Amino acid sequence: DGDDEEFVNEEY
Amino acid sequence: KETYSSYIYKVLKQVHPDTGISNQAMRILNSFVNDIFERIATEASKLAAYNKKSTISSREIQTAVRLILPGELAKHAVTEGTKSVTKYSSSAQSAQSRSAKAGLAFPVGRVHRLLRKGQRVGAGAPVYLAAVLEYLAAEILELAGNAARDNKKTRIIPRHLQLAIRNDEELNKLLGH
Repeated sequence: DGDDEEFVNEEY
Repeated sequence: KETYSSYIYKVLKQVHPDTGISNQAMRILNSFVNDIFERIATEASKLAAYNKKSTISSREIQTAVRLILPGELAKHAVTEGTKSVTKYSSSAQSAQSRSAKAGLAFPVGRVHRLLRKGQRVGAGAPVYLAAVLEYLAAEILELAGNAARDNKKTRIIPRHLQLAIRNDEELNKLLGH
Protein backbone atom coordinates (compact mmCIF):
# COMPACT_ATOMS: atom_id res chain seq x y z
CA ASP A 1 0.00 0.00 0.00
CA GLY A 2 3.07 2.22 -0.17
CA ASP A 3 2.66 5.64 -1.76
CA ASP A 4 5.21 5.08 -4.55
CA GLU A 5 4.35 1.41 -5.09
CA GLU A 6 2.68 0.51 -8.37
CA PHE A 7 -1.10 0.23 -8.16
CA VAL A 8 -2.37 -3.34 -8.70
CA ASN A 9 -5.92 -3.66 -10.05
CA GLU A 10 -7.66 -5.84 -7.56
CA GLU A 11 -10.57 -6.45 -9.95
CA TYR A 12 -10.56 -8.30 -13.29
CA LYS B 1 -16.09 8.55 -1.15
CA GLU B 2 -16.64 5.84 -3.78
CA THR B 3 -13.69 4.10 -5.43
CA TYR B 4 -13.44 4.37 -9.21
CA SER B 5 -9.88 3.00 -9.24
CA SER B 6 -10.54 -0.14 -11.29
CA TYR B 7 -12.38 1.97 -13.90
CA ILE B 8 -9.65 4.62 -13.81
CA TYR B 9 -7.09 1.85 -14.37
CA LYS B 10 -8.99 0.50 -17.38
CA VAL B 11 -9.08 4.01 -18.86
CA LEU B 12 -5.34 4.32 -18.29
CA LYS B 13 -4.64 1.13 -20.24
CA GLN B 14 -6.57 2.61 -23.18
CA VAL B 15 -4.84 6.01 -23.37
CA HIS B 16 -1.37 4.87 -22.20
CA PRO B 17 -1.33 1.07 -22.57
CA ASP B 18 2.26 1.00 -21.45
CA THR B 19 2.01 3.29 -18.44
CA GLY B 20 1.63 2.40 -14.78
CA ILE B 21 0.30 4.47 -11.91
CA SER B 22 1.42 4.62 -8.30
CA ASN B 23 -0.88 3.94 -5.35
CA GLN B 24 -0.89 7.57 -4.20
CA ALA B 25 -1.45 8.99 -7.68
CA MET B 26 -4.45 6.67 -8.06
CA ARG B 27 -5.92 7.88 -4.76
CA ILE B 28 -5.49 11.48 -5.96
CA LEU B 29 -7.28 10.82 -9.28
CA ASN B 30 -9.97 8.98 -7.36
CA SER B 31 -10.35 12.09 -5.19
CA PHE B 32 -10.68 14.29 -8.29
CA VAL B 33 -13.35 12.02 -9.80
CA ASN B 34 -15.33 11.95 -6.54
CA ASP B 35 -15.11 15.74 -6.23
CA ILE B 36 -16.28 16.36 -9.79
CA PHE B 37 -19.18 13.92 -9.47
CA GLU B 38 -20.37 15.78 -6.36
CA ARG B 39 -20.14 19.18 -8.04
CA ILE B 40 -22.07 18.12 -11.15
CA ALA B 41 -24.68 16.02 -9.33
CA THR B 42 -25.45 18.77 -6.81
CA GLU B 43 -25.63 21.32 -9.62
CA ALA B 44 -27.92 19.09 -11.69
CA SER B 45 -30.25 18.40 -8.76
CA LYS B 46 -30.57 22.15 -8.04
CA LEU B 47 -31.37 22.85 -11.71
CA ALA B 48 -34.12 20.21 -11.57
CA ALA B 49 -35.63 21.59 -8.37
CA TYR B 50 -35.39 25.22 -9.52
CA ASN B 51 -37.14 24.30 -12.79
CA LYS B 52 -39.86 22.26 -10.98
CA LYS B 53 -38.73 19.13 -12.84
CA SER B 54 -39.58 15.90 -11.08
CA THR B 55 -36.71 14.05 -12.80
CA ILE B 56 -33.01 14.71 -13.13
CA SER B 57 -32.69 14.13 -16.88
CA SER B 58 -29.66 14.19 -19.15
CA ARG B 59 -30.58 17.78 -20.04
CA GLU B 60 -29.92 18.84 -16.45
CA ILE B 61 -26.62 16.92 -16.32
CA GLN B 62 -25.56 18.65 -19.55
CA THR B 63 -26.34 22.15 -18.26
CA ALA B 64 -24.63 21.36 -14.94
CA VAL B 65 -21.57 20.15 -16.89
CA ARG B 66 -21.34 23.53 -18.61
CA LEU B 67 -21.89 25.29 -15.28
CA ILE B 68 -19.11 23.32 -13.52
CA LEU B 69 -16.43 22.72 -16.20
CA PRO B 70 -14.44 25.42 -18.02
CA GLY B 71 -14.96 25.91 -21.74
CA GLU B 72 -12.97 23.29 -23.69
CA LEU B 73 -13.38 20.66 -20.98
CA ALA B 74 -17.15 21.27 -21.16
CA LYS B 75 -17.42 20.91 -24.98
CA HIS B 76 -15.55 17.64 -25.04
CA ALA B 77 -17.43 16.39 -21.99
CA VAL B 78 -20.74 17.29 -23.67
CA THR B 79 -19.60 15.54 -26.86
CA GLU B 80 -18.74 12.41 -24.87
CA GLY B 81 -21.97 12.58 -22.86
CA THR B 82 -24.12 13.00 -25.96
CA LYS B 83 -22.38 10.17 -27.83
CA SER B 84 -22.75 7.78 -24.89
CA VAL B 85 -26.46 8.55 -24.51
CA THR B 86 -27.04 8.15 -28.27
CA LYS B 87 -25.26 4.78 -28.23
CA TYR B 88 -27.15 3.74 -25.09
CA SER B 89 -30.59 4.48 -26.53
CA SER B 90 -29.77 2.65 -29.78
CA SER B 91 -28.73 -0.42 -27.74
CA ALA B 92 -32.10 -1.00 -26.05
CA GLN B 93 -32.42 -4.55 -27.43
CA SER B 94 -28.89 -5.45 -26.30
CA ALA B 95 -28.35 -8.09 -23.62
CA GLN B 96 -25.19 -6.38 -22.37
CA SER B 97 -24.53 -4.33 -19.23
CA ARG B 98 -25.54 -0.68 -19.01
CA SER B 99 -21.91 0.43 -19.29
CA ALA B 100 -21.43 -1.80 -22.34
CA LYS B 101 -24.60 -0.40 -23.93
CA ALA B 102 -23.09 3.06 -23.46
CA GLY B 103 -19.62 2.06 -24.68
CA LEU B 104 -18.22 3.12 -21.28
CA ALA B 105 -15.76 1.72 -18.81
CA PHE B 106 -17.18 3.73 -15.89
CA PRO B 107 -20.08 2.02 -14.01
CA VAL B 108 -23.42 3.44 -15.15
CA GLY B 109 -25.43 1.59 -12.50
CA ARG B 110 -23.35 2.89 -9.60
CA VAL B 111 -23.59 6.45 -10.98
CA HIS B 112 -27.38 6.00 -11.10
CA ARG B 113 -27.44 4.90 -7.46
CA LEU B 114 -25.22 7.72 -6.24
CA LEU B 115 -27.44 10.23 -8.08
CA ARG B 116 -30.53 8.85 -6.29
CA LYS B 117 -29.45 8.78 -2.65
CA GLY B 118 -28.08 12.31 -2.55
CA GLN B 119 -35.58 12.94 -6.60
CA ARG B 120 -36.06 10.70 -9.65
CA VAL B 121 -33.32 10.06 -12.19
CA GLY B 122 -33.93 9.31 -15.85
CA ALA B 123 -31.99 6.49 -17.45
CA GLY B 124 -30.04 8.88 -19.68
CA ALA B 125 -28.74 10.95 -16.77
CA PRO B 126 -26.27 8.39 -15.29
CA VAL B 127 -25.07 7.41 -18.76
CA TYR B 128 -24.24 11.05 -19.49
CA LEU B 129 -22.57 11.64 -16.12
CA ALA B 130 -20.55 8.39 -16.22
CA ALA B 131 -19.30 9.44 -19.68
CA VAL B 132 -18.30 12.90 -18.43
CA LEU B 133 -16.37 11.41 -15.49
CA GLU B 134 -14.75 8.89 -17.83
CA TYR B 135 -13.74 11.70 -20.19
CA LEU B 136 -12.23 13.78 -17.36
CA ALA B 137 -10.34 10.73 -16.06
CA ALA B 138 -9.01 10.06 -19.59
CA GLU B 139 -8.06 13.73 -20.07
CA ILE B 140 -6.06 13.84 -16.82
CA LEU B 141 -4.50 10.41 -17.52
CA GLU B 142 -3.44 11.42 -21.03
CA LEU B 143 -1.67 14.55 -19.80
CA ALA B 144 -0.21 12.90 -16.68
CA GLY B 145 1.16 10.02 -18.77
CA ASN B 146 2.66 12.45 -21.27
CA ALA B 147 4.40 14.16 -18.34
CA ALA B 148 5.72 10.81 -17.07
CA ARG B 149 7.02 9.77 -20.50
CA ASP B 150 8.68 13.17 -21.05
CA ASN B 151 10.24 12.75 -17.57
CA LYS B 152 11.52 9.33 -18.77
CA LYS B 153 9.26 7.36 -16.41
CA THR B 154 6.92 4.48 -17.10
CA ARG B 155 4.75 5.09 -14.03
CA ILE B 156 2.56 8.10 -13.19
CA ILE B 157 3.46 9.49 -9.75
CA PRO B 158 1.79 12.41 -7.88
CA ARG B 159 4.29 14.91 -9.30
CA HIS B 160 3.20 13.97 -12.83
CA LEU B 161 -0.41 14.66 -11.81
CA GLN B 162 0.57 18.01 -10.30
CA LEU B 163 2.40 19.00 -13.52
CA ALA B 164 -0.49 17.91 -15.71
CA ILE B 165 -2.98 19.92 -13.63
CA ARG B 166 -0.81 23.03 -13.37
CA ASN B 167 0.30 23.27 -17.01
CA ASP B 168 -3.27 23.00 -18.33
CA GLU B 169 -5.15 26.25 -17.71
CA GLU B 170 -8.56 24.60 -17.60
CA LEU B 171 -7.65 21.66 -15.34
CA ASN B 172 -5.76 24.05 -13.07
CA LYS B 173 -8.93 26.16 -12.85
CA LEU B 174 -11.09 23.08 -12.18
CA LEU B 175 -8.80 21.19 -9.81
CA GLY B 176 -5.95 23.48 -8.75
CA HIS B 177 -5.75 25.00 -5.26
